[PDB]
Amino acid sequence: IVGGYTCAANSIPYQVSLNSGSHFCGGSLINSQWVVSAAHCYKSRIQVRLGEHNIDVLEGNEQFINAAKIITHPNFNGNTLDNDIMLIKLSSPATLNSRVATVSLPRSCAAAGTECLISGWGNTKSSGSSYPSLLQCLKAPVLSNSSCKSSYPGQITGNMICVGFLQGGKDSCQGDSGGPVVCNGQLQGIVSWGYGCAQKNKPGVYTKVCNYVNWIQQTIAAN
Ligand SMILES: [Ca+2]
Repeated sequence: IVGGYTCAANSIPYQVSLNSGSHFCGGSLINSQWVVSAAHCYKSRIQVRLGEHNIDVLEGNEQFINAAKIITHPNFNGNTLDNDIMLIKLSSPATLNSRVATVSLPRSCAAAGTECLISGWGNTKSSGSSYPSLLQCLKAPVLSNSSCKSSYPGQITGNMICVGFLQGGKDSCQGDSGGPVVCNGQLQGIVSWGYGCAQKNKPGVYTKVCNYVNWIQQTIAAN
């Protein structure tokens, strides 16, 4: 997260870290057994870490559960990043409590101008770098379709929204991928792609979760 602030500890209880040796991508818990993330984060073996705040220290609230099943969207496209969404089934259920909680899926798509919260342990710098120990947060608005498509001519599909600031300085980055964009209590975006991070006139682009609720539900019911 560039240009954010350190979240209060355990204040984002649906945030997960995906770990294969190290943190590599975020995710969101959407029920006891299932995490959602980005398909471009795919790896064959993934440990899910719930209840985290500081990813380098054991604090005593964490639950570390291995993935049992990893399912990428069948129409994911590696070139355009369309359908950048993946589901992970945990090998046992997360135990839900004050530090570990589900986020709701969208009841509808969100209006332009809606304020959202973006979170993650990704890079915090542009002209340098530095991956943080502590979870970072960022409030940013959903941008209109026009401001998004003018930024990225020909490359925004109907499954993608822009969230962010056209003046730069504030954005998600490498290592935030797969993590949540939550707006009015509802998961509306997954961190997906961008040109760089926090550049003027190149806001982050996010998978548009309100197009995928049928796919998520059908996949959970079948697996
Ligand atoms: Ca920890």
